[PDB]
Order: sequence, then structure tokens, then C-alpha cells
Amino acid sequence: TSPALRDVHVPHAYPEQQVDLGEITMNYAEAGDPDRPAVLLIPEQTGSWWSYEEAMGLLSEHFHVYAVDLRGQGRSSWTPKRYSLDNFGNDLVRFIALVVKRPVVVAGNSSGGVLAAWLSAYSMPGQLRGVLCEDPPFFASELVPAHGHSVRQGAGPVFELFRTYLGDQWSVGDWEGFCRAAGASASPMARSFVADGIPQHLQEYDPEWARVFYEGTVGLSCPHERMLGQVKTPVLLTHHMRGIDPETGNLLGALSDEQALRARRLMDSAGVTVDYESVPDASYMMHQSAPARYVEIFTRWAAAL
Amino acid sequence: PALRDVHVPHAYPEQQVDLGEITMNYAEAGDPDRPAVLLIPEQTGSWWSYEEAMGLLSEHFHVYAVDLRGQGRSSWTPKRYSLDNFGNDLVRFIALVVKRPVVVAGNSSGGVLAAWLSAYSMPGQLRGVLCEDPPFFASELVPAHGHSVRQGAGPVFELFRTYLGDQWSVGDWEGFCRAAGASASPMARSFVADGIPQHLQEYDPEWARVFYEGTVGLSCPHERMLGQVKTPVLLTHHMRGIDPETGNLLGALSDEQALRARRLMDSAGVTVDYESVPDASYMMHQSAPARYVEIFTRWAAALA
Amino acid sequence: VTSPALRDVHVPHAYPEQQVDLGEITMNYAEAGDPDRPAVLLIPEQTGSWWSYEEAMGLLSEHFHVYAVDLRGQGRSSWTPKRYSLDNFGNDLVRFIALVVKRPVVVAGNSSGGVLAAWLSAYSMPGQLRGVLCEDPPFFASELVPAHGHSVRQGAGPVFELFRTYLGDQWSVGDWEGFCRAAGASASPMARSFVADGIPQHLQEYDPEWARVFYEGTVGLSCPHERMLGQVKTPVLLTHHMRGIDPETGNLLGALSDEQALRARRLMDSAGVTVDYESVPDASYMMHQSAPARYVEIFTRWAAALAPH
Amino acid sequence: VHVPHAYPEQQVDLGEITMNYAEAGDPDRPAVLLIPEQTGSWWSYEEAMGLLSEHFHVYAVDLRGQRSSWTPKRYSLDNFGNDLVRFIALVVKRPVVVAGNSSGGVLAAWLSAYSMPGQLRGVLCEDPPFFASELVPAHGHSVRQGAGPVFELFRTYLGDQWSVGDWEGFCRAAGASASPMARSFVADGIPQHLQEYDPEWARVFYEGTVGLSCPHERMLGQVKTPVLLTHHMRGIDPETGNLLGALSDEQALRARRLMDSAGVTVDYESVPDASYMMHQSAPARYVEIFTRWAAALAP
Ligand SMILES: C[C@@H](O)CCCC(=O)CCC/C=C/c1cc(O)cc(O)c1C(=O)O
Ligand SMILES: C[C@@H](O)CCCC(=O)CCC/C=C/c1cc(O)cc(O)c1C(=O)O
Ligand SMILES: C[C@@H](O)CCCC(=O)CCC/C=C/c1cc(O)cc(O)c1C(=O)O
Ligand SMILES: C[C@@H](O)CCCC(=O)CCC/C=C/c1cc(O)cc(O)c1C(=O)O
Repeated sequence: TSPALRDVHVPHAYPEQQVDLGEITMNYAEAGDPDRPAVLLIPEQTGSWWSYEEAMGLLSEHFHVYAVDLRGQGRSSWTPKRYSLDNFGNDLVRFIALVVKRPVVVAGNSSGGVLAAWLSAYSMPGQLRGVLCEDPPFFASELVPAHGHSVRQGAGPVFELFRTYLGDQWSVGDWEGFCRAAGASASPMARSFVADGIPQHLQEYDPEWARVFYEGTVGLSCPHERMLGQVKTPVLLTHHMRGIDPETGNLLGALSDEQALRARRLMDSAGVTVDYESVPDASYMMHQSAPARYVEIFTRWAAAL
Repeated sequence: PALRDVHVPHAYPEQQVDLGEITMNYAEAGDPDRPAVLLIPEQTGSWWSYEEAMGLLSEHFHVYAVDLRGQGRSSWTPKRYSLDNFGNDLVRFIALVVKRPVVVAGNSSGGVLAAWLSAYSMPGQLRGVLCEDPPFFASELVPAHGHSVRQGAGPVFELFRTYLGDQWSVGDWEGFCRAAGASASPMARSFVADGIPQHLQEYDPEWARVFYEGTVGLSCPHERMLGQVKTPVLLTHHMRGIDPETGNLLGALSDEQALRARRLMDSAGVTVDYESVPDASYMMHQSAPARYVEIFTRWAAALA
Repeated sequence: VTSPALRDVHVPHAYPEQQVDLGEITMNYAEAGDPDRPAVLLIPEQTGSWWSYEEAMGLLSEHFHVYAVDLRGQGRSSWTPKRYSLDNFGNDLVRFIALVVKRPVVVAGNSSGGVLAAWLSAYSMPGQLRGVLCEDPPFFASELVPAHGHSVRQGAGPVFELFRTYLGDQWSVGDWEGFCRAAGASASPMARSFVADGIPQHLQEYDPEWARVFYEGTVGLSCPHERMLGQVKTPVLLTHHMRGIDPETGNLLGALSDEQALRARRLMDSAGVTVDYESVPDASYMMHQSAPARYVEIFTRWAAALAPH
Repeated sequence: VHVPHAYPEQQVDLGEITMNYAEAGDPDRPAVLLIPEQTGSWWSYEEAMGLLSEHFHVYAVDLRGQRSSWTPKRYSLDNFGNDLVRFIALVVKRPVVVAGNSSGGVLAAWLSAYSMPGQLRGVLCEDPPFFASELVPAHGHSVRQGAGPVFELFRTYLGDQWSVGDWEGFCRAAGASASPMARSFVADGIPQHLQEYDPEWARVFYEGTVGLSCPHERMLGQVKTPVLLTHHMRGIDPETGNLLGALSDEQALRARRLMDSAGVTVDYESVPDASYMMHQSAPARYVEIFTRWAAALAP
């Protein structure tokens, strides 16, 4: 297995399509009847469009569904030195403008949920009808957050190992060294990656993603407080498992109760309807671990826009 | 300037468009059936930096001149100033207002953004770009080639950051003039004046911060942008030199930096025209409008 | 205001002032007590000069040979543009002990001075220190990217931002009017406290580049607190004064959180030293100045127990 | 990985670290302190020590991160420099003449400006990357246009405290580098001196943290002892525009101007045919230059 050669991809239930956005090619898949309201699905970090493979089938009964590979992931362009929230987000603006061509409901998981909120605030006018942020690391994914734990006290331990042992565009590729260091890590999420083989979704991932989160450059020019304070559409914030590790004090999960509270206050001050669904027993990737439950929450909220 | 009530009338009516995050102010001139042109001002310059050249270009072109975010009547956006946000604003402006392929001309930092659009616009948006005295590399904190911003315009930016401040929150013009008067940078000493120039009153000095601190282009290194340009490019290179007292760069970019930038743009496969005008000021479109429009029209006429 | 930028602001105090050339800088200091008694070094809080301790020095001089110092960028000590770092502050103090005190010392520091006392416990030359008192120290909370809890941006950072912008490096801006306007609009109670009664004398002696390097996270970039605390080599007393959470912002009030204190104590315990912890939640952060008798009581009680059995 | 050498080795506790060193010559003669280049141990000077020990009391040291303590997250010019201040005060206990090669010569200048008063009689800066080892220098080429390419490969393929240790991947990338210095490191086995090196050294130079709080122009403008600056091979690579050698002629001029304004005697010796480690590749030549200059210092 050689992720650096980008020859790792496998079949999926929907055909894969590509669009030139200008700087990058973005790979995506499509499901459902084009006469239905459009939905855009943005995956979690290290997740490709097919992170949503099962939920797409359920959602396609009611919506025209697009799921995308972000730059640095899947079959989309890898762009050294270019990974930032603003480049991710403007990629998605161009996708909506060039491919979807009608208003969309956007759902994103974790960093994808950060980008869904990015679009709510910063898309072109009228591109969006509402957004679902699925377990988003508001503040918790920033190096210098306005509120609560930083990324160094949450997912950063994992990103540090990715940066060191996998490297930009898999330039190091030391899977054995990664597993050795991960098995001895204080992060339960880090220890979770130790395996004989490389998970498929991680084979498709550009680990420079991890560098820009760990080093705090990905969001340097996009502070979360200013983004959250400027959303322009309804927002559903889903909040899954979270807790504090007694051994280290680090955050477990995507964001703390305090970070969720401050994020909700910020979006409420922007003048939009903010719904909050707390599912403390769910994994962060509910759209994949509990697809029917996720689609139930999604469709309930989508119907009331 | 902090209250943003300083604006005055101009030879053209001003229009505003909602791009999403920001409102963009601009002016329009010429016949809607002529080829479209987009003019991007230098740093601290509003759209009306191009007022004279617009008149001359409007005989042949449908001309748009814009205020970038943090300038003029466009939105001020604290903590958001980066090349990619400037650039994508302009992508949106072309898509929502111009709605036709455009020829883009940009002065200094506007010319960096002209090259940004050449490489990173949506497909087919651009026919070609004129980069008027662009500080390739020299406006970066850590350039691949040649002088850094700290050895170029950085001394000016340090003074703006310290004495004017983000969104004019400090606004110590007397303290700025005192310090600029004692600066080794000739460009800094050129701002000493009793009153605040009109263009600078409209300017958000957080601009100077993000250039001085190296954050504006952190996720947009110039060598990767220059190596991915996709349209014909005309690079005009105006006055430049070395100050013996400091070794600092005078002008927008050195001959070495122009050479390395042209090599990258050539490696991207595009036709790069290089016009060296070592007598001209960096803002030739304003100091010598007819000469600027001649160079522009000569080159634009030859585009497919 | 230009007087602070010209550094002609200094006034007399209760003790005469002395200077020593440490190499890069001149360090100003005051001395009290019997040279026959055990030596003590007092390190002020940020914006505080040696005379922050003036009253406590009188009380301590009864039983100790007391030295109180101006750090670089403060008081009459050298202002050093672009050189403000925990390592440069700390090595200044190492040289002061070596060149002036010439005896083992008990070190007591307030807030950032307490961070520097811990620095010395870990990183001084061998045998220079017998123990350190860390008076309300912002362990982790004065860092831009701490291992644990609140960052400086969620604590004292709002004050440092206003100092950086309106006072400026070496007081080059000096916009006190603008500072007060912005401060009166600030959510930080510490920020608002600086407005009344003009520019405090201690602040006029202060180089606000201090505030820049804390706000920008450069002061301790090469000196992470977790590695410092895990390598202390002397007994440590940590006094923990007022602290809480502001409901309006979630920001820390005080020097460090109870979580940060716990994690700091755990690291110092793992270093193999005796760690004492005294919680005084009703005290201001500068207890040595606001309640000198109470401070000297804590100090002397603990210093007595440093005596070998 | 450490091996025997021609001189016995000693260790001293400086506080945070233990410092390894070797000592040679008559303890009655004037003291000399030798600081290696980056990735160099004290025995970088082994042959030069023999020659110098006939007239001088010679000390050669391992800096932190090179048998001296490795100290993760603590590598900075000021921590390097204060280590040496402590070594002089605790070990040498007499004024010293200091010679340092490349980054060691940066530290020799550091000591001239920032040591404790009177610790130093003079410094020799052997091919020092003044400015050129900084991320944002006041003058000339930055580290990214000089030795940076090498440091980037060390950071990625070797890693902090050799935590990655992908020597094969390093050799592959180095052999294909446009930097001749990088290409020079390719070898089937790890050189002994590099086995002794903490590559977090390379990280802090590449990332510009090593000297963040120690800008070179303020250091050079505050030197307090005589300075000898030796300037070896240097040039421009036409393919990249990058600097070859330690510093440019422009950077040497700007450094000399600052040291002149500091108020000290500055001597400049241009040897454009010499490699940067003249004390190792041409020891007799190096000791001739040093012994001449040191004899002119006030006894
Ligand atoms: C490599 C990646 O799988 C590690 C993050 C997953 C995890 O910790 C589980 C708790 C949820 C945190 C998510 C999260 C947090 C971030 O700070 C950034 C992210 O992109 C995610 C993100 O997953 O996109
Ligand atoms: C007006 C002042 O605030 C900007 C500097 C003017 C000057 O030095 C004249 C020489 C040309 C370099 C310009 C320039 C250089 C940069 O590094 C960045 C810029 O935005 C410009 C820029 O003007 O956009
Ligand atoms: C006075 C002003 O300049 C600093 C504001 C101090 C304050 O909030 C009082 C509560 C305790 C925090 C202290 C503290 C905290 C830091 O992060 C850094 C410090 O140097 C101190 C420090 O005071 O040295
Ligand atoms: C990794 C090591 O090989 C360094 C590269 C040596 C080299 O290019 C030839 C000599 C010119 C530059 C030296 C130099 C330059 C720096 O910027 C920093 C250094 O520590 C040295 C230094 O060697 O100490």
C-alpha cells in the first residue's frame, strides 16, 4: 500500500464525478432525483465523500444529494502549502455555483461542520437554505480559541503523530513508527488507529491536513468567533459524545459543553434560528455509525426551514 | 477615518454589490458591448486611484474599478485580510457583476492579486492579466527569492501598524509623521504631511499589519501561485534599486525577483510579456495615465 | 505622553537603589537586612518594580538578607528591545545571584515573577537555590498554547492587547487617552482597573514590549511550562489567591485555575521535590503589597521548614 | 553511539544540562574555548586541539543537543549562549579566547555581546552565518535561501531526537536536492557526528524559533570584545539564486558595520578557497590564523 502514489481507491455504490473549480479538481458523487431539494455533504477530516455512502441512499428518497472530496482528500487535488479554511470554503462555494446551481442545505461532520458554518456566514448570497453542523469542533480545532480547550488539548495529539510519521503527501509514510507512537499515546483517539493495515479512508488522506491544524495555520485568517457571529442561515448544531480525560485533562469528543454554549450564543446574536440536538451517546461520525438516526434528525430539521 | 464618514464624490457614480461576507463598492465606465476590464488598486488605494485611466480606457473597454475589502466603501473585515480572501472576493465580483470574461490589471498588491486570479480564478473567468509593478516575493515575509518585506516596504507597514492601527483604532497621525520623518525608508518619509491623504483616510491599516506580520500570504506562497498562472501575463517593472545606507530594496521588486517570477510563470506555460520602465513611479496608471493605457491597450489588443 | 518613553520618571523610595552590570544589561535593585542572615530574592509581578515589595522588605529584613530586583524592561534596569523571553529574564537572575548575592537564596516571585521563580528552581546553576515561593503564578494561563486549561488570550491577554496597541514598545505610542477609552469598553476587570488616577508610577517604569511578547506567545516559546515544572529541583510553595470564571466571557479571573494548579503540582511532584500548596481565595494577586503581614507570615512559616530537619 | 577519541572526556553539571567536553594543554597558559559547527561534537576540533595545546589551555565542548544533554523544546541561541556562560564560570574560571565555527561562531559573537562582564578577551567567528541563519534577517539571504533546504530534510526524515530515523528517505531526498550541502550528506551509513546530533536543532533553525528573541543585528551591534571574522567559500547558485557558504559578502559588510558601531576592533580575513570547517580540513592553516590574531590581544 502506497498512499503517496494515490493509487489506493476502491469501488463505491455511486459513480464518481469530477469538476474543475479552477485551482483544483474536486471529486464528488451524486444521488437522488434532480427535481428534489439539493443537499451538500462535507466529510470529516480524513473522510472522503463515501463517508456518507449509506446515508446518501436514505437521503436520496427526499433530496438531490451531493457528497464531495475536499482538496487534500479522496480523488480531489492535493495542494501543498494551500490548506486553509478559506480555501476549503471557497472551493465549496464554487462547487455550489458550478455544479449544484441552486440553493442547498449543507451538512458537514466535524471539520466539515466547521466548513458548513463557514458557508452559512461566508458563501455567496442565497447559495444556502440552512446548515447542519454534525459534532463540529468549534474553538476546539483552533490553536488559539476564544473559548475553552485548544486543539493541542483535543485532537492535536493525533495530528502531531500524523505530521511526524505520515508527513505531507505521505512523504514519510512510516506506518510502523506511527503505530508504535500511537499505542503509547495518552490520547484514546490516537491509540484507536493502531492496526496492521492502513484504514482505507486514511489511505486517501493528505496528512498536511494534520500539520495545518496542529500548527494553527489552517484557520489563522478565519477565527471561529467572527465566523459564528456572522452566520446568515438557520443552523442545526448536533453535539455527540464529549468528556474530559482525568489522566490528562484533555477534551474527549469534538467540543465541550462550554464551547457549544458560546458558539450558540454567537450564532444567536447573528439573528438566525439555531437548533441544538444533544446526542451524548453517539460517536462523532453518526452519519456513518448510525445512518438512519442521522437521517432522521436531518430530515426533521430540514422540513421546517 | 475610524468612523468611515470621510468619503467624497468622484467623476463616476459608485455602485455596491453584496458578495456574501462583504459589500464591494465599485465604479463603472464605458460601453457594455466592449471587452470587460477589471482594475485592482494598490494598497491604500481606492477604486478612484484609476479615475483618469478609466476615462481613457472607456473608449475601448467596459471598465470596472473596485474597492477591495478594508478600503474605500467596501466592508472592513477585522482578522480576515488574506490574499485568498481578497482573491475570492474578486472571483465573486466577476461572477456576479461582470458576468463575462475579463482582462485584469492590478497595481502592486493589486498586481499580486491579478496573478492570483490568473492561477486561481474559476475556469474561463480571465483572458489575461497586467501586473503593474507587482511586489512578487518582496511583499512576503519569507520569500523563496530575494528581499523580504522587512527589507522593502516593511518599514512603512510597521509605522502604519503602530501609529494608525487596526481600523484606525490608534489614529496618531502626529506620531506617525514624527516617526516617518526619521525613517531610513524614503517611501516612509514621503507620507509626512499636515493632513491625512484622502485615499489613506479610506484605508484599514490592518492591511499593513498582515503584510508586516507575514499572515496575509501564509497559505498562499508566491512561488506556487506564479507557477500555476493560466492566462497571458504582462509584467511591468518600474523604478527599483538598492539603498546604500541600508541595503534595502527601493521599488516593488528587484531584478532578481522579477527574473525568478518570470521563470515560474513561463514554466506554467503561459506567455509572459515583460515591460521594464525604470523611470516610472510605482503607480504609473496615476502618474502617467496615457503611457499606462498605451501599454495596456497595445497588449490587450493582441489577446485571443 | 512622552515621559515614559524618555525613561525620566523614576522617584525615591524607602531604600537606596544599587546597580550591577550583568553583561547585556544593568540590573537595578534594593537591599535590606543583615548579610549574616539567609538570603532572599524577590521578583516582582509584570509592570511591577522592585519597590512593589517595599513594605514586605521591611518585615522580612528582620530575619533575612533581602534583595528585590527590577527585571529587564522594568524600573531602572535596561530596556532591551526584541530580547524579552523567559530564558533571558531567568538567566539575568542567575547572573544576579552569581555576581551580587554570592550565596544560596530563597526566591519568591509574584505572578510572572513566580513563573520565573519556578524557572530558577529548574534551570538555575547548581546549588544557587534552597527553595522557591511562587505567589499566585500564571502557570499555563500566561502561555499562548498551554498544555492545560485557559490560555493567556482567555486571561490577562485582553490587558496585554491594550498595552501593546495603545502604549507600545518602549512607550513609543503613549496614547493613554486611547488606552482608557478602549479599557473602559473591555470585559476584563483588570483592564478597567488601570484607568483611574492617571498612569500609575509602576506602569510608567514598564516597557510595554513585555505585554507584546506575552500576548504574541513569543516570551515562552522556547520554554514550555510543562517541561519547566517537571524539572524543578528545589522545594516549591505555590500560593493560590483569588480565581474564578467570568460568566459573560468564560475567561479566567485571577492567575490560574484550580485545574491548572492541580496539573502544575502533579508535574512538580513527579520531579521529586517537596511541593506545598496554600489556597488563599480571598486575597488579591499581589498579597505581598495588599496584605504584607499575611504574605510575610506565609513566607516565613514555609522558609523555616526549609531548614534541614 | 559514542566512541573513544584522542582526549579524555569530562562532564560538568550546568544546572539544566550536563555538558561534555575535552581539555588539553598546560593549565597555566591562556584559556581557549572551541565551539563546533551545527551537527559537530567537540572532537570536530581534535586535530586543531593538538596544535593549539602547545601554547594554550584548550577546551572543546559539546553543546546541548549534541554527550551533552538533549533538551526537547529548549533549543535557542540564548539557551546555547547561557550554557557557555555557565561553562566559563564553572569550569574555565578565567578569561577566555573563544573560537566558533558557523553556528558556533554565531554563538561566539553572542558571547562577545552577552556574556558576563570580562569573561572574554576576544572571539574568532569562523565562517559565521550572520543573517543567513535567520528566518527574517535584517540583511540579505534568509535561512530558507541558504542552509534551510538541509534543515528541512533533517526535520522531516530524521525528526526531533531521531524519532523518525528514516535515514533512507533522507538520503533519497538529499541526493535529489538542488542544495550541494544536502547532497553531500548521502551515505549508506550515518556519519558518527550526525549520530550524536539532535535534529530538533534543524527544526528550530528552519522554523525561525532558535533566534526569535535574539535578532542578529542587535547582537552584532552590542559586541564588547575584539572580533576576528573569517569568511570562507561563498557564492550564488545560478539555478536557484540561493546562497552557497555561510554568509554573503553583503551580509559580511553589514555585520562588520554593526560591530564597528558597537565600538570594538574588528578584523576580517577572506579565505574564499577554504571549506567552512577549516579547523578540520586545514588545521595548520586555521591554527596559524588563530595564533597570530590571539597573540595581538592584550595579555
Ligand atoms: C484524525 C481525526 O480523526 C482526529 C479527530 C477525530 C477525533 O478526535 C474524535 C472526536 C471528534 C473530533 C473531531 C475533529 C477535531 C478537530 O480538532 C479537527 C477535526 O478535523 C476533527 C474532525 O474529525 O474532523
Ligand atoms: C504605499 C505603501 O503603503 C505601500 C508600499 C509602497 C512602496 O513601497 C512603493 C514601492 C512599490 C511597492 C509597493 C508595495 C510593496 C509591498 O510589499 C506591498 C504592497 O501592497 C505594495 C503596494 O504598494 O501595494
Ligand atoms: C497587571 C497586568 O499587566 C497583567 C494582568 C494581571 C492580572 O490579570 C491579575 C490577575 C493575576 C494574573 C497575573 C498575570 C497573568 C499573566 O498571564 C501574566 C502575568 O505577567 C501576570 C502577572 O501579573 O505577572
Ligand atoms: C546541517 C549543516 O550542514 C549546516 C549546513 C552547512 C553549510 O551549509 C556549509 C557551511 C555554510 C553554512 C553553515 C550554517 C548555516 C546555517 O544557516 C546554520 C548553521 O548552523 C550552519 C552551520 O554549519 O553551523
